[PDB]
Amino acid sequence: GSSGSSGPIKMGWLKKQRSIVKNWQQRYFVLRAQQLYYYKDEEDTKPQGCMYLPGCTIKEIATNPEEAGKFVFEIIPASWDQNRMGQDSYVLMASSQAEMEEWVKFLRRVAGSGPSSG
Repeated sequence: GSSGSSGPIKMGWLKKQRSIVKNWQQRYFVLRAQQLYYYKDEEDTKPQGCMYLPGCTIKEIATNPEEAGKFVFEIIPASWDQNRMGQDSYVLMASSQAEMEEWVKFLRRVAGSGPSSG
């Protein structure tokens, strides 16, 4: 359809895993059109990271093996094999499930829509 102006679809503070650290960074994630963005705060007007929904892979990651009931999921961008430099998925984690379910839902949803007439 058409998507000129209106705003995002889903927004919330999500925890994104650092680059090469076992820490989580609580940032403000926003879902606008067919692209996932995330800002440090809800003040700035410039998106940090941008992930193409229409070409990503939402994989539900599980914490410990023993532990049960975890809402963790990482987003894998398109083209990832011949990159022996720097290209790690987007390890995102939500506080509550209902939250992770929605995010993923939307994320996966939009991601669903792609170049395929069937």
